[PDB]
Amino acid sequence: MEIAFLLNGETRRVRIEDPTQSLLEWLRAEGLTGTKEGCNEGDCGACTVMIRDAAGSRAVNACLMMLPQIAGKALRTIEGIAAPDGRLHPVQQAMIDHHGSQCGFCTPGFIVSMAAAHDRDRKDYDDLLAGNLCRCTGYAPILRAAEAAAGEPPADWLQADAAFTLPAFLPETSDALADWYLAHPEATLIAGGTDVSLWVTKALRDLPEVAFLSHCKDLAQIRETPDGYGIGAGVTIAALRAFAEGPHPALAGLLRRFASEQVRQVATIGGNIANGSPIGDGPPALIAMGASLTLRRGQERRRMPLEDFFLEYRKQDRRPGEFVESVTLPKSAPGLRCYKLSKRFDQDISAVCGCLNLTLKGSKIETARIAFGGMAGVPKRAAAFEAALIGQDFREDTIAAALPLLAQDFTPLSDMRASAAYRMNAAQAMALRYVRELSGEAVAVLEVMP
Amino acid sequence: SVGKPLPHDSARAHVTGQARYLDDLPCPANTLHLAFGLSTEASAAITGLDLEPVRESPGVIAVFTAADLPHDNDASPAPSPEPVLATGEVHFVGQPIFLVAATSHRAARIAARKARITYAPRPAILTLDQALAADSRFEGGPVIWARGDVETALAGAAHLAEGCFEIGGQEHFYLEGQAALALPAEGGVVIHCSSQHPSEIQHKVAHALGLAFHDVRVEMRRMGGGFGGKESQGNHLAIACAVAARATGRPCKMRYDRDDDMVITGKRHDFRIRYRIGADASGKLLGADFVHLARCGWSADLSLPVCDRAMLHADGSYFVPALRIESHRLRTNTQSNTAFRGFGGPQGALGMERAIEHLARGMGRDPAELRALNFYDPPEKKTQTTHYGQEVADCVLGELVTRLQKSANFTTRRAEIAAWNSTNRTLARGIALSPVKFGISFTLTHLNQAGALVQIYTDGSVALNHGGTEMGQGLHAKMVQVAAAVLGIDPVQVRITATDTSKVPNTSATAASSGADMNGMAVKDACETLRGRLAGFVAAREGCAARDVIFDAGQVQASGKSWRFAEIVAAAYMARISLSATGFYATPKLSWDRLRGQGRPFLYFAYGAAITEVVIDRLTGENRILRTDILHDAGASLNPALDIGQIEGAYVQGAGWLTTEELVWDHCGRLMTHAPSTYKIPAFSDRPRIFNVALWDQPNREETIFRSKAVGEPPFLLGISAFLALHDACAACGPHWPDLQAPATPEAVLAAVRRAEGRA
Ligand SMILES: Cc1cc2nc3c(=O)[nH]c(=O)nc-3n(C[C@H](O)[C@H](O)[C@H](O)COP(=O)(O)OP(=O)(O)OC[C@H]3O[C@@H](n4cnc5c(N)ncnc54)[C@H](O)[C@@H]3O)c2cc1C
Ligand SMILES: Nc1nc2c(c(=O)[nH]1)N[C@H]1C(S)=C(S)[C@@H](COP(=O)(O)O)O[C@H]1N2
Ligand SMILES: O=c1[nH]c(=O)c2nc[nH]c2[nH]1
Ligand code: MOM
Ligand code: FES
Ligand code: FES
Ligand SMILES: [Ca+2]
Repeated sequence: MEIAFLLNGETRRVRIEDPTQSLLEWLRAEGLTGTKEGCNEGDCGACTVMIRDAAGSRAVNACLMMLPQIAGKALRTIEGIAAPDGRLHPVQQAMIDHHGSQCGFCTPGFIVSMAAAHDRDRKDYDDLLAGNLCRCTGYAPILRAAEAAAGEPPADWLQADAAFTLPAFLPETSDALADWYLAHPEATLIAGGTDVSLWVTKALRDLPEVAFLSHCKDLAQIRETPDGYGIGAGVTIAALRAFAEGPHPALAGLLRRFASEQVRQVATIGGNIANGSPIGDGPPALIAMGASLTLRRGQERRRMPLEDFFLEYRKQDRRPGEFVESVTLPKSAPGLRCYKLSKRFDQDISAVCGCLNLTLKGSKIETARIAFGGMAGVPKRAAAFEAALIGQDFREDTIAAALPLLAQDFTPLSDMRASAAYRMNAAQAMALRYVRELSGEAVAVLEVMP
Repeated sequence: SVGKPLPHDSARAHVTGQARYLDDLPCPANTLHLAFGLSTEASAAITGLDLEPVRESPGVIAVFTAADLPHDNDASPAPSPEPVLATGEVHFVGQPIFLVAATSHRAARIAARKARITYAPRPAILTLDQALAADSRFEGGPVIWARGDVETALAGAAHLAEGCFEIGGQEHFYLEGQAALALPAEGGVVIHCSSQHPSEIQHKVAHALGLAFHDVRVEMRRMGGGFGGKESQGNHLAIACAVAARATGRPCKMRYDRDDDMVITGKRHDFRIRYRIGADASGKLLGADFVHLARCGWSADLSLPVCDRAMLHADGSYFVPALRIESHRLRTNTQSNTAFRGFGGPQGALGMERAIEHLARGMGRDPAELRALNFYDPPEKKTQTTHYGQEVADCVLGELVTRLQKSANFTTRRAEIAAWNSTNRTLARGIALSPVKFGISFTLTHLNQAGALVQIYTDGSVALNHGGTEMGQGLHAKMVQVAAAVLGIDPVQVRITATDTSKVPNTSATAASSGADMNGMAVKDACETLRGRLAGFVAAREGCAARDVIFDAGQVQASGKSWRFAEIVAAAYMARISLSATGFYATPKLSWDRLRGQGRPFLYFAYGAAITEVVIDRLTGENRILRTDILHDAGASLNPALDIGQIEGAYVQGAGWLTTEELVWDHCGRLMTHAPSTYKIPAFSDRPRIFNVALWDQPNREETIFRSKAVGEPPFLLGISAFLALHDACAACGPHWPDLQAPATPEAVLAAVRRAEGRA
């Protein structure tokens, strides 16, 4: 099988034979030595590369991405960031001017992230560069660099790549996929690859039967439905954050702290949900907002509520040949709030994910959707706490009284991320939070002004 | 060019991705790749080692065992053996047992995992108590130093704070992982590696191989970070490559994959510190009694000196008329802890800073004032000494802190915070000021030497080479600036060459923030030799005194005539004047007794202060630094840009150590925090939202290179400022002593808040 793509302004035809080779392995085997390896686990950004296509351009991790995924795309690496004639990008000159580097090892990845950001006139640096670890500089010098360079006009040589186009199954239609998965129920479905590629890099597994989903436009659509909003499985977390920014700010507030921008760009809801992981911050929020989920098995179209999908740790209501086709969200909350608790705010995982959503008939607590991640081998609603909260007054003590019930709802784990005591404690802490937030109180460190 | 804010020697190379690291260097297609097979017990004998499935994994060319080691099996930077390959038994989870050479790095890792090992497990020392309990310790007994008589002092103390608390470890997380490459070269070998100590690499690889030192060459251009992590942990890789090259006949590379890196390599010694501290009713300290329990891991490594430096730094910034330290360096079946920026310094320092915070709180005094009351006296009868008895004659701390306090708007802000807290019940702000006094020089004295070699070519260009290794600290540029400044020419004329044991020999590691100090002197020494030659030549040609020949701004001037530096050099070339010079430096005035705890181990101290402001979520423990204000003494800084850089970088790493950074083992000794997803260094938006750094600019009293001061490590201890501020936020949630532990994770902040509120 043979793909084609733009590589640093120049069309390159690779002839695929191992479909699972990271973009990282491949670039450095080519001698494109400037893309560095820092962890091979999505965390550090040292391998940050720039990809473009009809959607535009974004910085992603070369180590998570596997070759087939860049077919028909335009790809820029560090060695291609500067102009053909030799001129430095405003981003590169800035970084020198402002001493944005010291040992250098993380400098290619920032530059790529900074260029791609410059290319899309994005200025939200804290978020754009959260996936870029630097152990040397304290990041300050890098923030100046970014600001410094933002005055400058975008690189046209970079923009030029837009012109472009304009073994392992690669379907383009949902149908095409259904039929195939129907015959090969035992195959591995790669969406964004952000969970899957760690089985190859870290777990050292070989994936025999492989099908890629990121080249299948109809599966990755946000459509409006009579009953709300239909989000397709292939929609990226970045996109889903973008869409929620209007209708569902609270979800967009939570998705902000989902991995980095470089994972968000390629990681999907379908994947997050098909992974089926107790610490996955997608389900908690979506269950709290009472979204439905859709499955498909060729022509099949089962349609349960999300929470019911997750039966036990490592086990979901998923048939052979059946793939997460989409989820549907209601037209609106706004009684939803989401709480991610981690050791460090940006790119970390949740000890506890508290997602709460109550409706109030004037004063009496009417509806109780309280959902959690990280408290149990499955994401689940706080049943007995939910029960013990209906009919009641919406006030501190109301909930102050109900709290213990969670200890019946869950029996949390202890591990490096947090002690069970604390995981419990913080789970209850979120309820006292919810009331306080919902009554005009100062509640969030992140919103505090220096 | 000294004094100018000139950029890093490789700034452009970095920014373009053309700066090569070890895994980037070209090399022959026949190069093999190396992975270790690691122990899965913490304390076992090996009874069965079947490696057949390893030899048979695809691409695998050789499999190696301790029995297969030609000569030495020792990577320890210390006089006690530490095998590179397990010798009949294992001592922590992650210990290399065998070595695989295969035709690719994947293949190698893959096969490393295929061993059938049988163990006969044994009881394992994992907690510091089990260590005291079992007597699992290094040195045979604790190290004990006393100045005066604490017990007496404390007995009569108007005020006393007794306490105990934990300081956790720290993993380097240098962005460039450990790595090496060995090239068989008829009779001998050439090693390229990511190391801070090429000469030790040479030593080790030589012994591994049976070669005299003159057959082993170590070249090293730059590391993508080291922070002490590469002060010795590069040894196992280099030995592995060398031994495997000798056997296979072909070049051999080995880079640790990140997980391997955290499982294998040592980290920063975690401490339990127990303290008793006393003051009279004026607030002057009477005495301080410390006991240090340090986790050294399974082998000595550099634990002995690390712990020595904690003791040395137990005075914090303060004069103390009676002080005692009892230092237990306890052996455990875990990662052999090693150097990390600060080298025991920040641990001892924090122990004391916690004690003085306690005392202050306990007599309900403003902590800042109490510290300020106990700084060593300003420079100017007999000078105050340290507990080890070194005179402190450079202490500018009193004034620096004053200057920092006004420019940070300290008083006002504190009131602003109180008011804010009073109106809040979910969130809360704390603020702390903490000083720094860091002693400069290897406490192992004979390590305080540095060499340089300089060549001038006939086109007037200069090739510069020294023993220092570049790991991001901007050493090379400073070395360039010195040489440019001495020859009286533009930096651009001076090229830096890779560090190379065959160019400058017998070098110390680049550590103890001594690199620029001593290599700076070494470079200037060769440079002056070279200048002396040109002056003496010109003087004799132009009739006059050599001291009257001027080298400046790339021009030379003698007898009212002036030339370009080049024209002069071509002239001395033709006149047959050697345009090559070695240079060497040994730090003066150093003498001390390690055992008796008395002497002058340091040339001078590096000072500073920081004021961190933070906020905490009283429900969850979540938190942010909002503002930081640093004033730090770089001496007459050799490069103010590069210096601000080190300080900003050092602070963030220090603060990181006392906050989100946490090492965690399971009950079988397995490291659970062994990747970036589980071990959490400051992410971007962790930078202090307002970051103000300013250099105390005042020349050094002692004759260091252009009266500068090492800035390598000192600014790391400014991170205490953050931990102290965090505890200040807690102490505003209740009347109780919060007793915050380090690292101050959200969990640990929540716990300390709850104590202060006084609930379970
Ligand atoms: C650095 C880093 C940070 C991360 N941070 C977070 C985080 O903050 N929160 C969080 O929840 N997760 C996080 N993750 C992991 C997370 O699960 C993924 O990043 C993402 O949510 C999954 O998207 P994906 O398309 O890459 O899934 P993939 O990796 O493509 O898929 C994972 C599994 O789902 C299957 N699958 C995918 N799509 C479908 C489908 N449509 N139908 C049926 N099966 C399917 C795949 O075959 C595989 O079995 C992080 C990962 C990394 C590397
Ligand atoms: N960028 C960067 N700066 C760094 C380090 C590093 O690995 N990377 N290591 C430090 C350590 S551990 C020491 S000892 C020093 C000292 O280097 P010098 O002796 O050349 O000052 O600076 C520090 N600054
Ligand atoms: O022997 C040593 N003594 C020291 O003080 C030191 N600092 C870093 N590395 C060191 N080694
Ligand atoms: O002494 Mo610096 O190498 O930690
Ligand atoms: S290597 Fe760290 S993100 Fe790919
Ligand atoms: S400068 Fe060393 S990691 Fe960024
Ligand atoms: Ca290490």
